[PDB]
Amino acid sequence: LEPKMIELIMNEIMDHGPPVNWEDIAGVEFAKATIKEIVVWPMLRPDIFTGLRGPPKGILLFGPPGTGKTLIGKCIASQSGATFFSISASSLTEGEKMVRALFAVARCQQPAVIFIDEIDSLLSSRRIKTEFLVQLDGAEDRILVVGATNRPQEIDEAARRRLVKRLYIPLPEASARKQIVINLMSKEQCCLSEEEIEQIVQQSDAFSGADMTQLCREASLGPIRSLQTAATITPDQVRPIAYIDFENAFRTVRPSVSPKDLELYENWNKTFGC
Amino acid sequence: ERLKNLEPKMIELIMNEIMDHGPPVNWEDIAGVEFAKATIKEIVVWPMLRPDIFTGLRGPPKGILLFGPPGTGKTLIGKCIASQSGATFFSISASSLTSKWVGEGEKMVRALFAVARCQQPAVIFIDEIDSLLSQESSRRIKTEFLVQLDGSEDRILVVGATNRPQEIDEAARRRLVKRLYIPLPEASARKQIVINLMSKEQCCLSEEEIEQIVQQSDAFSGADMTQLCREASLGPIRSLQTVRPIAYIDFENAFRTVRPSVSPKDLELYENWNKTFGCGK
Ligand SMILES: Nc1ncnc2c1ncn2[C@@H]1O[C@H](COP(=O)(O)OP(=O)(O)O)[C@@H](O)[C@H]1O
Ligand SMILES: Nc1ncnc2c1ncn2[C@@H]1O[C@H](COP(=O)(O)OP(=O)(O)O)[C@@H](O)[C@H]1O
Repeated sequence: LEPKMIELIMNEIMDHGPPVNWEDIAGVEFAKATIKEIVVWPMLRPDIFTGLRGPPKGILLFGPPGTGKTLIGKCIASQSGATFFSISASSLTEGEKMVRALFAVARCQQPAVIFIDEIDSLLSSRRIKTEFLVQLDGAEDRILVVGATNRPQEIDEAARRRLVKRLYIPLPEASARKQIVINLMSKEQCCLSEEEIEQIVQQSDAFSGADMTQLCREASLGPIRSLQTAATITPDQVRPIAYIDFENAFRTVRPSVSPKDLELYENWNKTFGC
Repeated sequence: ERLKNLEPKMIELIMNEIMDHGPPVNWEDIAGVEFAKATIKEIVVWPMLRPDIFTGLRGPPKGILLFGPPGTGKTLIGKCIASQSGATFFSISASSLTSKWVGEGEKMVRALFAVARCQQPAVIFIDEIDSLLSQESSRRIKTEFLVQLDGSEDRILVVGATNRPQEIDEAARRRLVKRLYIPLPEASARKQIVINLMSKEQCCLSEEEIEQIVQQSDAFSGADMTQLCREASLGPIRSLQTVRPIAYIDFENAFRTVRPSVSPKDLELYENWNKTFGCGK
């Protein structure tokens, strides 16, 4: 066990940031209900959820980017009283030692949630995948592996033997997009009407959760970015966020909003998903 | 493009693990530290937002130092600066810049700044920066960091954080002239943390029970206060035998978990350093 690798994992891979609550996650009502029931409760009380009825050792969250997979991973950790380790699969590419160290550290910090983003690149190098399967199969340890992917088609039958529950985390529905605007705007000075909120919701069809969050952030900076020179005005004097700030924000975010393959995800979800 | 001579993997490591992709942080998410918040809005955030107006020497500083004991909100502040300035946020511990291999630490520092340049405006947050700016590889990575910090189409802000501001070398100190003391939460800030965190839960605390929680958490950090609420939130399910709201007993039990990790800090050292070298409030 190299102390420099241990340091790297403790400093950069282990999460030390704010906790995440269920209410921070908009939509995905089914995923949240299922995770609470089959993952978090058994993680909190393995003395009652014995079995068989214990938590899975591995799950898969899948869907397009920015739908809340990492958020859900962090929430699993927070709500189960666990430590959270987050790493992208490519950062493992020494790789074998990194994987081993990652599980060793997690074992010392139990219960632990290990979140691996783009896990498809790990499960398809051969040597890294082998050591990872060694580690997950071995995992008595209170470790949950949460894999995330935008490419579930690259998660094969052998990988599905390890990631035994798989949940589709889709783009937010209208109700979820509304949820996000209201939640983020409640933290700001904002003067939107209910009609204007509905318009924002209608105009953000196909936006991800991350796009909705960047929309709101851009909208929040609109007032300051709209002041013309004449510096008298101090922060407390600036006007509230208004519909125009959102219309302007749409012009920033919409060009980064990707247009399509929900088919692939829905197909896979019907086949292998909860 | 400006990245064609860096190794693809070093780029992707910085892009994946060092660059933050997490939720935004708002000023209201940070309890207490009124002086630091007001100051930072004025001399950092507004200039970063309106560099058409805040030109030349009215621009933001190239670097600032946050100091105090662990868990007081330094990283939270760094991320809030980025959020509120419309900037990308990169966070790294100083030890993660170092390597056993000759020339590799310097390479990582150079890569970090090159990726930040591509993603500008950018905030680069460096934890335990005293280690980086200490007092041959240590000498060399320090020198390289200062080259990057010294080297203006650039819209990069370095935010260093330390529990040991006395150990930053004098020369390096001149690069971070703005130094803000981020202390342990005072009683009103502890209360605010409890209220904010319990507003997201099912909770039945009386006003008196809250005041009792605040009295009993003297000397707790913001992180301690957060761990306290987290442990209290899990009390109801942990009290079931083979769900009720959070109550005062869950906090009393939570105190027995958190308190063993809370120990007295050298607050005189921070206060004295803030008086002599810092912004003074
Ligand atoms: N369902 C959601 N509800 C609220 N916010 C979300 C949701 N999904 C994404 N976000 C916002 O976007 C950010 C990025 O989401 P993340 O969980 O990293 O997405 P993924 O891992 O699915 O790509 C989050 O930290 C959050 O601010
Ligand atoms: N001033 C504060 N207000 C609210 N929460 C805080 C504060 N300080 C710390 N916390 C909580 O503790 C966590 C860790 O704090 P962090 O900002 O990493 O501290 P530091 O960098 O000072 O060690 C934060 O993500 C937050 O949940």
